[PDB]
Amino acid sequence: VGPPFELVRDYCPVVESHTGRTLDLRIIPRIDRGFDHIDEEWVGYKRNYFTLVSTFETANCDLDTFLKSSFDLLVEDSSVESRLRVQYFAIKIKAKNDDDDTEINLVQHTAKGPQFCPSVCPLVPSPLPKHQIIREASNVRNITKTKKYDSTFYLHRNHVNYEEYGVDSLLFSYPEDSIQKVARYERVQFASSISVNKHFSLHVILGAVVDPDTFNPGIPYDELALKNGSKGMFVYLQEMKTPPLIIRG
Repeated sequence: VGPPFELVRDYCPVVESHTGRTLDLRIIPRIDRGFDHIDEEWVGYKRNYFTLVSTFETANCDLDTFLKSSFDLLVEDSSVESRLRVQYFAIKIKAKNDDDDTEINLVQHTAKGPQFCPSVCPLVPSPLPKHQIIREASNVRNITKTKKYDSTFYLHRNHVNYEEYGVDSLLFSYPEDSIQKVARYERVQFASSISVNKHFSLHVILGAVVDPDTFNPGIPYDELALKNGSKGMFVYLQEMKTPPLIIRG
């Protein structure tokens, strides 16, 4: 189903703040629409949308554990081993011009009115729904208000007994109550380039959002807007990509 992904790099190690154990992190991507497999190669078309869905899993940790515990980012520059408290995990989407080896812009639509840059999606570990389910959901509005899909795509913090958690539980750090279990980017396309068959590449990045008002370290990270409207950090953790995609007219 769609172009395959491969691991690019594992960046910053994440450790359960209490035990010091590394958290096993695994990005589970999948393009559910947009490319054709033409003789040992994947083909896309500039004037065609594509769907990229993804989730991540924690090999050595179940959901409940993930929500009750705390996690730190091991920041070991040269000598001192500091620690950045993770506020929440999230996935970001990106494209790349494989010929130039530089980054390309991605854009999304809805019908085709307003155009916007894809967003950073907060997530919670989870199995990636099969291609069918994804497609179905692509036609279900207000998934949250649906017994059928809700549980599969979201987690409602406001539905859990707060008494069974701790003041520093990861759960209370997430942006909002409605937390996605699967990032869903549909009607996505490569941004209109300046008047140039190119070779593009799609990437999925897993990051830890840290709020600097709790301690900058020199490590791979993107500037992010915190709900509290201030400078936040999206620190890479893992990254996967697709083989060079052939896009034509």
